[PDB]
Amino acid sequence: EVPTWHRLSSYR
Amino acid sequence: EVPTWHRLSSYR
Amino acid sequence: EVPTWHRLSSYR
Amino acid sequence: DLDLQRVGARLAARAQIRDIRLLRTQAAVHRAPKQGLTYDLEFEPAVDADPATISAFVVRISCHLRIQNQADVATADFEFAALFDYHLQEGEDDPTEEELTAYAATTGRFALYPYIREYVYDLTGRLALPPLTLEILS
Amino acid sequence: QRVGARLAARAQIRDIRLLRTQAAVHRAPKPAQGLTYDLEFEPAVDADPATISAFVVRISCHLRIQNQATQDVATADFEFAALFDYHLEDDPTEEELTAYAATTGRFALYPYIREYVYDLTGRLALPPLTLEILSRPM
Amino acid sequence: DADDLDLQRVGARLAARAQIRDIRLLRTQAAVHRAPKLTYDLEFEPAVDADPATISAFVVRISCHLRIQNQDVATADFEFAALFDYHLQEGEDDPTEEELTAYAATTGRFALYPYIREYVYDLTGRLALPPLTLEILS
Amino acid sequence: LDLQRVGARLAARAQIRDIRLLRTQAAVHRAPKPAQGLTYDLEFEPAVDADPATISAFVVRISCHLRIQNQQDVATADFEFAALFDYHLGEDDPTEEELTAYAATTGRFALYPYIREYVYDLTGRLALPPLTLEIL
Ligand SMILES: [Ca+2]
Ligand SMILES: [Ca+2]
Ligand SMILES: [Ca+2]
Repeated sequence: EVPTWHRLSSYR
Repeated sequence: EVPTWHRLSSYR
Repeated sequence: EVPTWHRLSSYR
Repeated sequence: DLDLQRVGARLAARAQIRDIRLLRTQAAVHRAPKQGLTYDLEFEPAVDADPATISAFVVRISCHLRIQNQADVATADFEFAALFDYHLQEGEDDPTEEELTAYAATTGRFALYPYIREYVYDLTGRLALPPLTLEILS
Repeated sequence: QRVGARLAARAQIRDIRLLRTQAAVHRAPKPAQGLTYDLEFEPAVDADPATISAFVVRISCHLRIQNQATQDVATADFEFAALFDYHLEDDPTEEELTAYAATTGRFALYPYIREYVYDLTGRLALPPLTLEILSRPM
Repeated sequence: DADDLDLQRVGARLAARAQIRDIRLLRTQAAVHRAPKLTYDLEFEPAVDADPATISAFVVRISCHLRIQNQDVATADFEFAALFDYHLQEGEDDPTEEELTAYAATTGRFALYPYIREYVYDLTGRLALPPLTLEILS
Repeated sequence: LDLQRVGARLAARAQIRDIRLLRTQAAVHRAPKPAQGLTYDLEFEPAVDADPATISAFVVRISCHLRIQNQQDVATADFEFAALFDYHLGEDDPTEEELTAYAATTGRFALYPYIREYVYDLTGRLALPPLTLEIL
């Protein structure tokens, strides 16, 4: 696995 | 009109 | 020994 | 102290802290810390409540901090809010303005003070001063 | 409260530090499945009142962040310390030190613990965990 | 965008001789105005302090203005500084304003950005807003 | 110079997406005497996680070992940062040489400022004078 991630945000 | 707020959380 | 630690400065 | 404590004591029994937030802050470092340091912290309490419509209230503490050399190095002006819920017994009358202000000066203050301490310590460290740990609230 | 009132009138807070920390993210969080946490605290006091009139309150913490519905997403073990001294008249006893640590000590340190959890979880790229504001009897 | 690699050529002489000593917050102001139910805009303004005929050292400052809105909620105005030292060999000339301003816009900016990002994160938390984590600069 | 060249084809097509701390371990073992000079040793090692046949993205990890002493350790820390890069490609996959090359050069360089801010923050929390790591 390439240990990627996604960070959650309430912003745009 | 009390300036209350709610902090959002992803945790239970 | 009590594990104290000390700064150069202090506000006392 | 004890007389305000008296007056806000029914509130101490019915109320519980829900949350805190910083409402505003302003700070600058003016001059280098040299000798030993000292500080001055003045506070003013306020309370926002509407007991006829909601059984929660907000305690606000405004603060003026001055840091100095023992013989101004830095100043900060900031305000914290703490939100409280209260729960009356059936038939109990609403808190009055005087219970609310008394509580805000005493238990409100006491609840907030350790958070104020952590904020001040963080802010002073960031400004690259010796981190300040506020004295115990007597 | 009573057991530590005597030391509470004579003790002054001096500083706070992190002693140690260890943490790791093990897996992706899943808020939508349900994300939760466990936080165990262990208080301790270090003193030797016949030789020095200073003591240290330590709180050891174990944080476990978990996916529900019960898989571990991250874990941390860290410990904060608070340094106090006092001006005596009879030396404080182990009971007095323990009660003071359990009350003033614990509640002084709690905001630093909460800020650290918030900072760490942000750095690990987890949803930021903001601990609850802990109530204290006035 | 792409004008940045020219600035790396113009600051390279100084970049080869400069060394970072310290970073600090110089000032901050911030307030929450209205409820979060978000977007943001963040403006930077670099600046350099030097006087390369008294001292062989200079300071890179970056002033930040942050605005948060619902699709204003909160505003912040703060400045960070980094302190650099340099050493000139037997012949060398002093850095000019062009080399100082180019090093500031590149090495200075990239060195400061993590601190700004962390301050933003901490500040939105203390204001009880959804925590804002800025994107990584390329 | 050399690795800059080997990494440049990947460097021209890759963009940084995010940086995070993966793990940390640190302790203050002996309080520093106030204002007596502190020295540091930082060891880093880059590693790269990639599977170009499956995913056109990779993670650069820099692991760090930090020793602080008085001018016998005062404090130590062991931690690892990750940088997530995304790339766009009849061009070939990047080879393990282009990736390792990028990781020890551009990857290290993009991570280093964040390593500096973490060390500053962490040394300050340990009640040490905050350390500002030297320029890379
Ligand atoms: Ca209520
Ligand atoms: Ca110089
Ligand atoms: Ca891709």
